[PDB]
Amino acid sequence: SISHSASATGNVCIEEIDVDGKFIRLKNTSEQDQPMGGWEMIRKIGDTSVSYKYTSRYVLKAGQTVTIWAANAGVTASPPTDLIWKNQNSWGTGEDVKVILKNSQGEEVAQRSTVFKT
Repeated sequence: SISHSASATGNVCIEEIDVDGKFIRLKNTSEQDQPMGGWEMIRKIGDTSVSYKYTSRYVLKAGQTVTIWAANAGVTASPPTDLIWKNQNSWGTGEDVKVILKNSQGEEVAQRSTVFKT
């Protein structure tokens, strides 16, 4: 029914796509701090893809998580754990979603999908 898929080649993975459509959470599962300056997160739903760009000095430290919140989720920025997706509002529920993570060289280093199926 509700099905999950995901993979990563590096230190950072996409941990969760909020079923409620209010956040995407990532985690550094490694023992290495991960510089993410210039990194890009892409959310695709249907024909539409929306980009988030990590700020230049952003670092996801070893074992830590980062939650990227919809601008209307009612959450205040709290770096480094909680960041806000500028001008991007919560995106609903129940439509297939795929998130891809790219490094500064544009290489896909992680991905996660949620698929709903009958």
